[PDB]
Parts: sequence; structure tokens; C-alpha cells
Amino acid sequence: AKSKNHTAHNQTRKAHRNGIKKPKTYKYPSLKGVDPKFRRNHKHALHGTAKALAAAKK
Amino acid sequence: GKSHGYRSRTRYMFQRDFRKHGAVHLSTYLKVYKVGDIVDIKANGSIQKGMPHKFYQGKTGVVYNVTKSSVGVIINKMVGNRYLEKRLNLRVEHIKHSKCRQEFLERVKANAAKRAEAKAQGVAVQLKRQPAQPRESRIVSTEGNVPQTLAPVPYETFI
Amino acid sequence: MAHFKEYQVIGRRLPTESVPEPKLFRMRIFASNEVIAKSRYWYFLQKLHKVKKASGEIVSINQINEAHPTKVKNFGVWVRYDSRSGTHNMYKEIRDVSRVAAVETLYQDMAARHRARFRSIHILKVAEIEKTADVKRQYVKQFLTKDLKFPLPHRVQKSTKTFSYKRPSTFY
Amino acid sequence: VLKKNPLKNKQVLLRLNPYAKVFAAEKLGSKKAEKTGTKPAAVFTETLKHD
Amino acid sequence: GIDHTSKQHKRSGHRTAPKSDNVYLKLLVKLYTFLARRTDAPFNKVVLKALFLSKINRPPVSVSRIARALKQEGAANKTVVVVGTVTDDARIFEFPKTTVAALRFTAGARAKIVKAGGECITLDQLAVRAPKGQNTLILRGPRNSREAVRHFGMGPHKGKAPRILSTGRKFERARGRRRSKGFKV
Amino acid sequence: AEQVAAERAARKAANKEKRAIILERNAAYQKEYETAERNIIQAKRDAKAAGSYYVEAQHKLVFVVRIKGINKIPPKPRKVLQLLRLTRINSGTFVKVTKATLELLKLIEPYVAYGYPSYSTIRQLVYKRGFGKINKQRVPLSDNAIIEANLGKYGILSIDDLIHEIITVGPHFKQANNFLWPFKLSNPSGGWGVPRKFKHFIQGGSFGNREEFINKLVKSMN
RNA sequence: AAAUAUGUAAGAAGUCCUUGUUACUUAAUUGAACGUGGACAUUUGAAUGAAGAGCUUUUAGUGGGCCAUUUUUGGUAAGC
RNA sequence: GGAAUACUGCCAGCUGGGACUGAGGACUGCGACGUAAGUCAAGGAUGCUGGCAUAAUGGUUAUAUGCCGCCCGUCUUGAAA
RNA sequence: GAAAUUGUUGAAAGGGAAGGGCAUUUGAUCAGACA
Ligand SMILES: [K+]
Ligand SMILES: [Mg+2]
Ligand SMILES: [Mg+2]
Ligand SMILES: [Mg+2]
Ligand SMILES: [Mg+2]
Ligand SMILES: [Mg+2]
Ligand SMILES: [Mg+2]
Ligand SMILES: [Mg+2]
Ligand SMILES: [Mg+2]
Ligand SMILES: [Mg+2]
Ligand SMILES: [Mg+2]
Ligand SMILES: [Mg+2]
Repeated sequence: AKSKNHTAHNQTRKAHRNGIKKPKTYKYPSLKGVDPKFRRNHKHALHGTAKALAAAKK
Repeated sequence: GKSHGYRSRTRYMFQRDFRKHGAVHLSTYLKVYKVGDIVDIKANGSIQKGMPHKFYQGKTGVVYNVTKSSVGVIINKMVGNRYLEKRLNLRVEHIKHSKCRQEFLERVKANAAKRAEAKAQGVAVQLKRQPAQPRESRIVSTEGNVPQTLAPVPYETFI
Repeated sequence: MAHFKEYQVIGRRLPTESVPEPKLFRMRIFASNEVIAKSRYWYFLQKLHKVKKASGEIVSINQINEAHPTKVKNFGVWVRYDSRSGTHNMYKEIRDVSRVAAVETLYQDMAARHRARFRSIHILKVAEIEKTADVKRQYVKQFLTKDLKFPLPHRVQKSTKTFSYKRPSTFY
Repeated sequence: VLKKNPLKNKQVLLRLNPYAKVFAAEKLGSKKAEKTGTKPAAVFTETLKHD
Repeated sequence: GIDHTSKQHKRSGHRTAPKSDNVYLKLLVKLYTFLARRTDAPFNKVVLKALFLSKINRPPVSVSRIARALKQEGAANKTVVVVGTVTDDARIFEFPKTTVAALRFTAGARAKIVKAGGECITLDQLAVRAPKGQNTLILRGPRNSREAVRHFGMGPHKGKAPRILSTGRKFERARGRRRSKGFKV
Repeated sequence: AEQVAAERAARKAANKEKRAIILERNAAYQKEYETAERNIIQAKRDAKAAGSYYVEAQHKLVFVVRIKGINKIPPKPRKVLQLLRLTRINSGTFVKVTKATLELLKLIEPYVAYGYPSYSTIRQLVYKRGFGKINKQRVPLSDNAIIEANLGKYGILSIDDLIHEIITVGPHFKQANNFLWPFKLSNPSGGWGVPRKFKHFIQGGSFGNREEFINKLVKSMN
């Protein structure tokens, strides 16, 4: 006995029962994947402006 | 059997246009991309390095990284009951700025000027775009323009 | 389609900055109402000129009453229509009191004799024949003879009651 | 507890819309219109009765 | 028929009442239902909801966690409120005066608060002193600290802990967690 | 606590002053319609008298009724019918006309009938079947206190201002129309006037834009 | 080189000024990325809609399908 | 040149007949009408009259008449088979 | 001393099954409610 092999019937109906939702934008994305040479500097950059505001607000 | 290679079905897609083969023009390389910019993807066929997969042809994302000869674009791709968030590393031939965002930016300067001028003028603004409203009345003259009477024509073969 | 009326319609593209004041085209339609009459106009302007209801505008839609409602005339109606096979032309001959009545018979007649529907017919030109002896057809010409008299044999009598007591006669 | 209709029931009409009291008094619904005798131009009548 | 957009006869998915059959808990709920209606300030809505929460959603608030909330600027003299248990700590060698209001105290936490000249108050005495909820500071224990949520969301490249009884090598450290044994995850 | 004839007189005296405002407004809105309608009929004769042709301002208002029932709808018209609040048969609501909204109606031609409503038709709908939205709750519009409380913010303090705002298509249309729960009409007391509903009006049907004949249709279903 | 179907944008997580932070970048405190301080508010920037928006845990049945309009490959065709 | 009548539309114009329904339970409100005391068709029915007080109405059961009604359980895309 | 199954007595129906659903006629039978 042979089967029925493939279809996509009812697959688009199933999909919309629960939305098809977007993945939520965030203020501040991850620096995973970003140029290492740039990050290396940006770490040291904020340490300075925090210490500048810490010494300012003392 | 079946065949699902990385560039299958791309006979006419990565083709090079008619009378536009050969070297890419220098204004392609002299354009400066920054983190945040919107860009449309369109794969040049001559440059084999840094190429996108056939899916991202015609998609438009945001930049997130910039490095020696490439940019990081970030696209949304749909799969099932969901959208995943996908990170590309394309060379700069296969990319160009979205002119829809550049249209928007210029309107922001227009609207800020209207509000700045409205305060100096004296109250009221109304700065939203209204869609095409239904048209008003008019008196169409017959002065040197009398109506031309028409009727349906009979069938002739001419073959 | 329905009990007809006659309408006048006029329209003239939309106006533009490069070319203000277009040309005004006009037609005479037969319909049951204005809404069908406006539609027929745009149907017949699309068969001739480079226009549609998106690009166009209607200017004036006016009813045309009959000039002499109670006077007998002899109309000559041209018509173009689709059969199952090809698409032909004709010249029928109608006799009535008004133009709108002649069009109301012509549609009823083409449906009986040819199985031509409303969709499949274009009334090209209804024209009143002023003079006598300008009548090619025979079935209108019989009635144009002088001192015309004819009986109505076999008279029937629609009853209210189911049964009847007498037994009926067909005299007149 | 029970929705009464204006249009009919003249009280629940007058609960709303107090002008309905004076609308009836001065009739209005059958206002006599002024009557000028303007004539259509020579072109309009010609273009109407045409081929 | 209607073309229904949403689900019909959907319950709200919120506890209207405590699942407990505790007698004295219901009398606190019978009090704060009255205050939350006939007052105004949202303090009484928040305290009411907290009385319905399950054990897992009312973690214990340490006596140190109260002290670190009072080190804040301005919040020296505010009557701290906790809808749950309050626990002692042996990692602090000083502790301020203050007045705590809660469902429960441990023998050690009550002893540590009174030794520092303070006062432990029940939630019905809090309502009498502060009816609209004034000069108050609500605190909540750390929910995700619980061990059960280590395991939630276990998959590949997730960093989430397997469900496992015995540990040590030869208990899930070979083919799956390293290059040398096939692949890493 | 006196109350009985202290607090009571003040609010009677206060609510007496609202009718004064409601009278002159309706008297003003009464002369606005008729003089506007006279000039539209005058302008037609002046152009005829001179030579020209007058063409009216197009309609900025249509009344739409769902003709088809629930079953067997493709997912694009079915979505629009929900965005125009037409989720059951013989339900209907007003629409402001732009290009955004015409291109909607074109998608739903075969399942609805619509056209250009009059004063009288609106007057009868809003009186007979006038309901409003309050915390969802479909509340009947049997008094003005109900409308002031909800729609005072945007102007509008009596039931005729609601009709005026709908008919002229004012500034606060969106607020005033969305207030009105979609109209639950009956089937038409004279029948549909055709053998088969589901063709276009132009082919002896019901659906699509029948222009000014919607009034006769609505007046029976209401 | 259509029609139908398809990606992105239409603002506060935003726009403009002011001059700080750096081991990155520049011939050059120039740029770059995140900032302090100040200016801009409910016409806050197309329509229509919104029995709320979002998140977590856990577990059942199912994994033989068939039909209809339009597009269609195999086949002379088929309730294939 | 002066009238009339249809056709389409409007009236917060007038008025006659028929059918079904009468939820609710001191008071509270919006209003009308009156110079005032009051009155009202105004947040859902009151008034009057008769006959019967028992198998008279009502319930159950058997039959009769009109139209409807395949044998359950099962596996299956599909069972009255 | 239940049911399947059976006998006698009493009521009923019955032109190639019987049984069921909605409504009423008719026949048998029934409490309540009336103070
Ligand atoms: K027995
Ligand atoms: Mg299978
Ligand atoms: Mg296979
Ligand atoms: Mg290579
Ligand atoms: Mg009838
Ligand atoms: Mg029919
Ligand atoms: Mg399987
Ligand atoms: Mg098969
Ligand atoms: Mg049968
Ligand atoms: Mg089988
Ligand atoms: Mg079976
Ligand atoms: Mg015995």
C-alpha cells in the first residue's frame, strides 16, 4: 500500500490560531557578533564616563 | 533524486542585466553606512564573495555592525507561528540605502519647521497627512465646448 | 431588463494642470434607472475612447420624456447582437406610441425569436420614420392600409366560480 | 427597563428634542418655497433633444 | 450566527480568592475587600491580590533585605510591609530600629527586630494605623531564585541544567558536551 | 441634613439651563440643513440658465449593510468585514469616505449593499435603534445625560448633535461613529425586490453600490 | 514585460543644540559609540479596528484523510 | 402663453381596523400640562362585569387522525448496508 | 420469591411487520386548589 506523500494543506490555518508574532525590539541590543576591536574600546569608554560622573557627583 | 543546493533556482536572479556587465561603478564603494541605517539587499552576480542566500533577495533590514569591507544587516524571517531574527555579513556591492527612510527624514525637518513657524504665527497646526478626500463642486462651462454626441458602432470583420 | 426610460448622459475625463477644460462626450441610453444608465455610458465610452470611471467624470444625467406621448408612429430600429456562433446586424420594424415602448418590445422580441439576452444586444439607433412608403418590412405595412377593420373571433370569459350552470358561447 | 420609541409615543419624543414642540406649531415640514421664474438657456434645450 | 473574533466564555486567569481553607486568612481578606472598595488609594488593591498568591509566589523576605531597603534615601521612617514570611539572617552585625508588618515571623526574626528596639505588627493592626496606606514601603522576595526554574527552557545552546539525580563524571559529560566526544550540544 | 429642598432646587435650576442651550442649537442646526439644501437646488438652475452644467460635491458618507451570512468567506474579505464591524447578517454602520475606505468596499462588493444616506433615514435609525458603547456594555440612547457623560469631551451634548456630527462629517466623526454600536436591522418588510440577492444591483441583484436607493432598502429593514 | 501574490518605512526607545568619556579611528580632539545639561507635548505627525497587552509552567488526542472552484504534471481516459 | 396631473422625495401631518406580549413590586429620575393646589399616555397593567366551585380547566395513560421517523455497538475518507 | 418465558380473567387495537417524535379529538383515571 502506497501513502499520500506530502502537502501543505491546513498549515497556514494552523499558523494563525496563535498569531504569527514579532520578536520584541529592545533598547540596547547585545554586542554578541560585533567587531571585537570596537567593543574592547567601548568597555573602557563607559568606565571613564561613569567615573567622571562618580567624581562629579561625590 | 532531489537537489537543494545553496544556489539552486537562481538562473535569472543573480544574472547581470542587459548591457550592464563588467566592473561596478565607484559610487558603490564611496557610500558611508552607519549603525541604524535601513538597507535593501540585491545580490550582484559578478562579486562571488560576501553574497547573500537567494531568500534575502529583496528583503530590507537594519545595520548593526560595520567592518573592513562589509556590513551586518539584521532581517526578520518567518517560520511556522513565529518570526526569528537573523544576522547577515554582506559585502557592500549587494546592499544599498532605503530611499523610503530618506523620504521620512526630510518630512521630520518639514514638520519641525511648521511647528516652529506656527508658534511665531499664532496657534493651530494640523500636521497629519490626510488621504484623498472626495472632490468638491464646480461649474463646467459650455463656452466654446458643446457636448459631442456618440453612439455604438456596427460589427465589421476586416481580416 | 425592466420597464425602460430614456436618459441623456455627458462626461469629460478628469481635469489636469497641463490640459484644463476637456471635450464633453454625450450619449442616449435606455435603462430602468440612473444607476444602470451611468454604467452603460462608461461601458460605451470604453468601447471607443481611452477612458474609464477612474479617469473620468459624469457632468449631467438628464431624463428625456416623449415629445408626443399619444400619437402613433412607425420606428425603424437598427441593432447589433451576439448569437452563439458570431455577432450580427439587423433592421427590425416597430409600430408604437413612444420610443421607450418600441425599445421595450424590441428586447422582448429578440429574446423570443433569437434567444438573445439583454447582455448580447446593442441598440444602435432608434429612428422615427416620418413619411409613409419608407417601410421595407411587411408586418408593419399591413396595418398602414386605408379603412382597416378586423373582427375578434372566439371570445372567452374568465370566471370567478369553479362551476357554471349555463354552458358558454364564443360570440362577439 | 423597556425601550420606548420616539417617532411614535409623543412624550418620549419630547423628552429628547424640545424643538419638536415648535416644529409642529409653525408647520415647517411643509414650508412654502419662494418662486422665481428663471429660464434655461438656448443651448441646454438644443443639446437635450438631439440625435 | 456571529463571526466571533475572540474566544467566547473565557475566564480572566486571575485568582479572585485564596485557594486556602484557612479561617483567619479569610478574615483578613474580608477586611481588605471592604477597604479596597470604599477607599481610593491603590495600596489596598495590591495588598489584597498578594493575599491570594500561592506559596511559590510569596517568597520569604530576609531581615537583611528589609535593612537594605531602609538604607535608601528618604526611607528611614516608613513602615515596611511584606505579605508573606519574614526570615532571620546571621550575616549582619548591625540592624536599625523600624516597624515591620507581615503575616508571619520566625522566632529568630521577631527576636532580632525587638532586640533592636523595634516592633512586629500584624496586618490588621497595619490597617488601623494606616487606613489609606501612608508612609509605607512594599517588599517582594526573589522568585527566580527557586531551584525549579533552573531547569525551565532546557534545549540546545540554552545553558539550563538537565533534570538529573546523581552527578559526577559518567553522568552526562560525554557525547554531547565536548568536541572530543562527537560534538558540543 | 436638610437636603429635600436645598440640594434639589439647585440641580433642577441647573438642568433647566441645559434645555435652553439644546433648543437654540437645534433651531440653528435646523436652518443650516434647509438653506444648504436650497442652494444645491438653486445652483443647478443658474448653470442651466447660463449655459453651463453644475456638478455636485461627491458624497463623504455611505451606509453599508452586510447581506450575506457567516459561512464560506475567503480570509481577506472576512478580515475587512471585521474591521468595519459587520460580523452578523443585516448589521450595518456609517462610513466616512476617502480613498482608504473605497478600496476596502471594492474587496467586499459581493457580500454587502451600500449607498448614500439621507437625513430622514439617519434620523429614524438613530432614534429607533440608537445604542452606545460604555465599558463595552451596549446601552440604549433613551436620554441625553447618557450622551453628555460620554461625548461631552468632544463637544456634543444632545442626541441631535450626534446626528449632525454624522451627517455633515465634522471634526469628531471618528469619536461619534465608534460610539454607536453597529445597527441591528431586521430583514426587509417588503422583501428584497429581486428573485436572487447575490448578483450586482446593475444585473438585477442586490449587492454593491446602488447609490441613492439605499434609503428605501434601509427604511424597510428598520 | 503585466495582473494576483510579496519585503521595508509613516517618530518619545524620537528631533535639535550644548561639550564630556576612550587602550578604538584620525596628519589634526577630527571622527565613532554611549553620555551630562538645555529646547521640543497630547493633531505626538496616514486610514480602519482593538471582550485588554505581554510572559511562564505543564499535560491529552493526532501523525491512514477525502471533496469542491481555479492553476496544474503523469495518463487515451477513469468515481485513476 | 397660462394651468392641471402623474413619477420620485419630505412632514417632530390627521385618523380607522386587526394580532401577540403585560417582565417588574414603598420612595428616589427625566420630563410634560397648569396661575396655584395639583394632574399625566412620564424609570414594564390597571378598572369593570360575568359564570363555575366540580373532574368543569389541568395532568397521566390507551387508542384514533395530519405530517415526520432505516438497527444499535464498531473499525473507517465513507455503514441502514 | 425479581426477570426471561407461560396460563386464566378484564381493557384496547389490528387490509404486506411492530415500536418512536410534535399536536389535538375520544375513552379511562388523578391529586391539588376552592374555605
Ligand atoms: K412476568
Ligand atoms: Mg502518511
Ligand atoms: Mg517518496
Ligand atoms: Mg573562494
Ligand atoms: Mg407579507
Ligand atoms: Mg429569493
Ligand atoms: Mg509516521
Ligand atoms: Mg487512492
Ligand atoms: Mg418517511
Ligand atoms: Mg476500505
Ligand atoms: Mg452504523
Ligand atoms: Mg416460599
